[PDB]
Parts: sequence; structure tokens; C-alpha cells
Amino acid sequence: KKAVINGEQIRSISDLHQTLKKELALPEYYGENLDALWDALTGWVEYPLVLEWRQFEQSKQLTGAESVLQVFREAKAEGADITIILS
Amino acid sequence: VINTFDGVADYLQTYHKLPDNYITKSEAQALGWVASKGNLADVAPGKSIGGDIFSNREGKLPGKSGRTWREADINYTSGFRNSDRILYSSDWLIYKTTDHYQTFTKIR
Repeated sequence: KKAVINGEQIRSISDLHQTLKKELALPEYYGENLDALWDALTGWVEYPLVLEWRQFEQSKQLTGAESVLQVFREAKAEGADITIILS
Repeated sequence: VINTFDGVADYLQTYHKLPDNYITKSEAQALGWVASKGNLADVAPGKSIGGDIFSNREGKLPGKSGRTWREADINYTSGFRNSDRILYSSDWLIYKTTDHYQTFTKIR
């Protein structure tokens, strides 16, 4: 399971959630909020997972991006097998 | 099987703990739960995920110094997880969400 974020194509926080929804094969009821993201990383998503996040900074501008990244890191801290590549 | 908003909400307020059909995410995994397989009822028949800390990341539930939140799945029987959750505080405030944490309603 590999998920790619093209940071330069993210024009809003909704864009980010929409990409995540597709890239992680999230549930159709996906809440598009940080609590919904946490729930999915810990009780939905398939592992091992590789998150490749390109142009992080552009996406940061546009959203946000940092809060979302932070959820991925806590999920990993807690043991989920997530590789994060920041290009 | 107590897994409805009111049955679990009443249970929490009466016994200050979740009903016996609940297990944490770590516990479940311990029995062989693989969220992407949707095999919880195969590995722990009659169980539902519940009891993990709820970090209230969007700050939608009321905070207070000393107050911690936890959550539990509601209306689950088998297969993949749904979008219903019960949220309960350490001082017994109870909220529910039916939309994957976009909105909450105070119920106790």
C-alpha cells in the first residue's frame, strides 16, 4: 500500500482530505477531519503503508498540511507500519 | 450485546465502565484483528472496538483540566467498521457522532 500526495496540486484542506480518501482507500463515510483520519489510520487502513508526500511546503501554504502529517506520525509512534517520505 | 447509543450510555453512567462486549484496538489486534480484512467478528465474535482514548483533535468536545475522553463503536455487528461512535469523558459527559466525527450531540 503506497499513497502519493502531489503537494503542488493541493489548493485547500478539502483537496487534501479528498486525496487521502482515494490514496488510502478510505471509507465512503470518511469524515474529512483529523479525528476521522486518526480513526481510519488505526482502524481501517491497510498496512504496511508508504506515504510519499511531495512538495510538502506548497501544500502547507495552501492549507493544515502539518496537522495531518502529525496524525500520521502519532499513528506510527503508536506502532502502525508507516513509512513517511517527505520530498 | 449492548451496542446501541442508549444502552451503552446508560451502562456507562450506571456502572462507570463499558459493557463486556467491548475491546480496545490493541486487544483486538492481539486476537488477530486486521482492520483491512474486516475480520473482527471472525476473531472475537460478539465484540466491538471501544475504550481507546479519544484525543478530540478538532476540539469539538468540551475540554477541562483533568478531563480525558474515550470512544466506542456503536451499532457494530460484523464486517468493516461503521461511522457511529459514543464519546465519554472521565467525568461522565456523553456525546455521540453518526457522521464520522463531523458533528457531535450531547446525550448525557
